[PDB]
Amino acid sequence: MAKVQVNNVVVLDNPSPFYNPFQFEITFECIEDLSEDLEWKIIYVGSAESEEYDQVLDSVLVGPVPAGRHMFVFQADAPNPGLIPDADAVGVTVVLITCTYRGQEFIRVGYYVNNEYTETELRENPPVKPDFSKLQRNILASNPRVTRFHINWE
Amino acid sequence: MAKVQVNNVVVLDNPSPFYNPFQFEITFECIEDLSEDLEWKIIYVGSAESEEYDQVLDSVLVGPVPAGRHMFVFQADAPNPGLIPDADAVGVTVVLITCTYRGQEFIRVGYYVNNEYTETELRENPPVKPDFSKLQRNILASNPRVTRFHINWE
Amino acid sequence: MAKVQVNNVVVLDNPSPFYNPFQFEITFECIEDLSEDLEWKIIYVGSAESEEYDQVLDSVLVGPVPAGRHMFVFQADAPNPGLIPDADAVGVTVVLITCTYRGQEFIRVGYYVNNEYTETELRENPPVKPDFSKLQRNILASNPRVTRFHINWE
Amino acid sequence: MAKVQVNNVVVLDNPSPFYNPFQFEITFECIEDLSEDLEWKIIYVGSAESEEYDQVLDSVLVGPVPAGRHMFVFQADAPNPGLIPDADAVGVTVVLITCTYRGQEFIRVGYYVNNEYTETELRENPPVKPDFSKLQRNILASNPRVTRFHINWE
Amino acid sequence: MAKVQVNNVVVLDNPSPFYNPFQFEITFECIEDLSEDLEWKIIYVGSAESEEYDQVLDSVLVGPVPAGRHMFVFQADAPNPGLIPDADAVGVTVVLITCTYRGQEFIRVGYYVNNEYTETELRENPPVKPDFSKLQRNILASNPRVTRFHINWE
Amino acid sequence: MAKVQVNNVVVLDNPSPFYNPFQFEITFECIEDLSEDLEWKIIYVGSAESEEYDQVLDSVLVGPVPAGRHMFVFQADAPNPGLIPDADAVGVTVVLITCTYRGQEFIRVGYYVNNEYTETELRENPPVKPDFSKLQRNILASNPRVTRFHINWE
Amino acid sequence: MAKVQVNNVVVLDNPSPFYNPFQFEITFECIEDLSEDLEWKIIYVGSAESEEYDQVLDSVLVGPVPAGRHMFVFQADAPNPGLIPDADAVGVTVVLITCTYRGQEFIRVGYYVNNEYTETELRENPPVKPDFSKLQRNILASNPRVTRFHINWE
Amino acid sequence: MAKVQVNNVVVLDNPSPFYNPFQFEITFECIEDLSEDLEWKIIYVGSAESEEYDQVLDSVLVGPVPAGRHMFVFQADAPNPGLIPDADAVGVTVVLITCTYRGQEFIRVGYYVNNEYTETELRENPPVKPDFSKLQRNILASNPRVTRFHINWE
Amino acid sequence: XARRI
Amino acid sequence: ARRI
Amino acid sequence: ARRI
Amino acid sequence: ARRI
Repeated sequence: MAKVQVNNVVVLDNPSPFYNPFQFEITFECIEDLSEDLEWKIIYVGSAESEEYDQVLDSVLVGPVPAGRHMFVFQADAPNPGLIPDADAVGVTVVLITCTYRGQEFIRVGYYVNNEYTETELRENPPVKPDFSKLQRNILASNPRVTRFHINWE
Repeated sequence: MAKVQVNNVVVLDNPSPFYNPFQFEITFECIEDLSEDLEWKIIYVGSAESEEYDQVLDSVLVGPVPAGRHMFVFQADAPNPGLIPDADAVGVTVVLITCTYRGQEFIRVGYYVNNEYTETELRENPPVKPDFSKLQRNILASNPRVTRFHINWE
Repeated sequence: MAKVQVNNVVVLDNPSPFYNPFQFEITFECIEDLSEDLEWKIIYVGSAESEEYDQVLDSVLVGPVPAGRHMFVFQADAPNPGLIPDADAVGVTVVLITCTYRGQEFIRVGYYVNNEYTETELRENPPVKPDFSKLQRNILASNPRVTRFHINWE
Repeated sequence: MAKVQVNNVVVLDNPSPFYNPFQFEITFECIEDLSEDLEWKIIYVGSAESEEYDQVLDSVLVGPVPAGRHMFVFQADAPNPGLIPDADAVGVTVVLITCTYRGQEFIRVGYYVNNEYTETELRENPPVKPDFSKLQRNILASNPRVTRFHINWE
Repeated sequence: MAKVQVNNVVVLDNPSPFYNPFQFEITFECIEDLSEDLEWKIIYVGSAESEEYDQVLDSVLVGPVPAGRHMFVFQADAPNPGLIPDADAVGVTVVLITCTYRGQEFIRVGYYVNNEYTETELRENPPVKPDFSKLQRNILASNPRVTRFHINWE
Repeated sequence: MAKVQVNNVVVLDNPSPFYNPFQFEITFECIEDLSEDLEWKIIYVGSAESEEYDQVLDSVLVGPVPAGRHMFVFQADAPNPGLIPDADAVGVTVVLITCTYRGQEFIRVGYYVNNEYTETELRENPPVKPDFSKLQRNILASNPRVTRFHINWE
Repeated sequence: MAKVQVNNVVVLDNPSPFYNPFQFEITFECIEDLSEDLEWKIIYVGSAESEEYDQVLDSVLVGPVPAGRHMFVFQADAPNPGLIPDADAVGVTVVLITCTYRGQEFIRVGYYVNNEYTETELRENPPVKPDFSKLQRNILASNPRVTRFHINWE
Repeated sequence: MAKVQVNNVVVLDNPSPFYNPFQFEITFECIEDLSEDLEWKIIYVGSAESEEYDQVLDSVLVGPVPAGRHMFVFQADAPNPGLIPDADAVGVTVVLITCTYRGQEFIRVGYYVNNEYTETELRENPPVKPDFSKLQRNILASNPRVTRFHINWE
Repeated sequence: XARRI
Repeated sequence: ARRI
Repeated sequence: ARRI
Repeated sequence: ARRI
């Protein structure tokens, strides 16, 4: 019934400096040939307080999709620090990978992302304004949250 | 920010015979007047092993929605036993209440549902073919799982 | 003074085949917390000429009731045609909704129910023995008769 | 399937001064011998605004009851004017008669009661504080409202 | 220091049959010449329960108004019985005389009106449907209620 | 048929020095969206002897009014002692809160106001000329008089 | 677990002459009935150099608080210039609004307050000794600083 | 002017294993001899989400207090991990030192406390259930937040 | 406390 | 009696 | 001291 | 926006 199943998502280059682009190796199986495109997105939840600070880091179109197993590395540039509220810069946030068929999102893979300083004097005495060039992004890859949605597949 | 907030869901007529319709008294708030409709759904997980056996028991359109607090009883007929695999009929399964705005699901309230026989004879020696007319549905209402999703509200 | 007030009763699935269960969406509100039950009943007047052919289609217990507005769908199976005298089967009869608190009925919502044939052949030449499988129940929902009773509230 | 049927209620001494006791000639029938007692009550709705100004003028026990027709005169003293709000003293109110069997009320006979001054001087210029010694109680006997209730007769 | 002062209102033709028009001899003083008109109204409070049954029996424009004392008889046809709820037909109700200057009401003279049957056969045993052709309207002229309002007199 | 209903009025900062402004927290309900404004007024009855010494302490326009419950604090400066006759300065007087829709006042909430000296010396031997700077205004908030008027809500 | 939540603080009469009393319309919500009092205070930071020049302009007791939304205007007299060091008189200072429950402050709303001369002569050539009768107080109301404190709510 | 002034607070034994008691060397001055006692408290904010997970680690009474400088080490046992929600166990939380006089808190010294794993393996891949025996508490002593409150000192 | 007729 |  |  |  669900013409697309996501088999695996591997978090590549992790942990890494905050400014490094996100890299996810995605494997997915396609039950039948797809008449339309799959739209993949990487969204960064910049502020836990509001949804207005969520940043779509990249949106990729993959199609047409023949039946079978496919694999691709979804890469997206790091979020704009200019849009990240200071209070939500250092600590645990969320990164999402969402796939969409015919304008309907059918799967959302969420990961907790822990942004922390690596230097001892920064960890003990952090700056008032976060230094994003000294922050290390650590996606907690061993614990993703997968959510599937019921969509109209013809 | 989010325009809709679900305040409360009360599970009515519970426990009940398997064949009784589901009844949920839903209270929700609207920050501002809504231009579109909110689409409410009750989905029954007929088989934990496979998504193809999920049954949308009912889908309701609520709109236009003025700003303020609203309440209604969402009722949906019991799932079709003809679509429930025998192995998944007796025991714990899941029922979901989801709400969508502009084709995006923003809330999902899940409950574990325990379908068990009430007669001692059947509880000790259950039939190979499940007797749906002798099963009691008990929604575990004291412990719902509420999941909110980041959606585009404008 | 009165602890319970019935705000609205909505007749659902109307008109419907005779054999369809009765469905009423009830909204009531509670002045104070009731750590006590309210007993709702649907009573069908099978034969107008005698009280012995009245059928309590269902009796529901609602409690404890916290203070505030509550809403629910009272559903009750159709009356047993085996207990309906032929002369009182086709035509206008009465359906009742009555709420009891502490053994005292405090409200009674009555509706005229017109059960008529839908086929031209039967409407012109009705059978001597009523055909309940060909009758249509049209509850006259736009004109309920609400009666309140002075009870003893504690 | 009721064991008691109230055949008639005759309002005696009517109209009368407000302070005259209520007198009702109740005639009833008893299908079979009764094991318990019939509890009669005359309640006066003092204030339409609130049920807390209702006065049970008297409660009478009639028993044991052999099968057959019975007749009795129920006397109950006039209501306490000290508990009648001034605004509800002159004009139309309600008096109720209720029979109960085994703690369950099965019948209630209501009558509109019109309290009015008799003198032209008082009818044109009524006092600020109602003069109960100059008020005539007129129970509108030609139009009672009889309400029967479904009780457990065993 | 308002421009208009109502000196007296005399209730003419009183008591009278219900169907007789209302007649009020209205005398008022005018401090200075009035630039706009005085809008007089006779309103009959048909139902005490609701303002929707108030009947404006007549609306008169009096203008231009020179400074000085003026006198006129405001006559308005009896209220339409077709708009008077049966429960509020026999007994005490209210008639109002209101003056308005530049769309602002500045005075309101209220009178209790007692509608009663003149024969003591109907007085003791009134009909279920009120007979307006057998009713006598008695305006309680000896006790008006005058209310003045603060308005913008330019 | 009334579009506005005043639910509550809470007297704030009470008792207080005579010169303190009046504060009332008003709560009101609105059935529909209001086309026109609600005009609130606080009037002080400076002299019982004459309506000419009534002082409109403040007039507020509230609009547009959307359907629903609203709340606000109506504050108005203390009355001008220069307009208060000496004989009416010390003792009980009246303060009113009035709402008007389309030039018609529909509600008036009146309160008795007791102005008394606080010092023992002045309480025993009051001055010939009232000392407003030594007077304490005590609004008798536990007993308001609400008066509703029949107005044209179109 | 906090019983009180401050929803809004509106700075009224702003800007104003230095000597005008402070006016703040405070809206707050109360989760449950409080059988105790809230103690509101307005403190003026007269000298940044020392906390000894802070002036408690007023202390108000609000109680008991029934559960729900409440609104009031906190008015407090302007600070004593005699206690404001000359160097700290003209320019930016701080005004605080604080609520206390059972002797524990749980909220503090701070505002920057800019006191400036309005006359061109004084703005270019300010006096050595500040002229408080020529100073205008401008509370920078569009940017309050709200600070909540962890307190024992029982 | 306030009778007690806290001069310094020195965080002792820091960083330390989570389970080590808190040690603070407090230095304070007394302007005048104190009639009552100074109540010192150490509170641990276990959950940022709620005030119900705050743990008062210790409450000490210090008295009588003579005028002059005093110094003491306030020691309190580590918080109970059994009351710390898993989500709030690893990362930055708050510890407070609050002095009271006659039931009024006059000072509050807050410190950010960073609880972190010491092993790189756990830092990069933390367990779903926090291991408190592998956590290190690091009070960020170089940046306290001092808050003074205006209290009544007789 | 219901008298008896 | 059924319980809602 | 003052009570609203 | 981008196509893989």
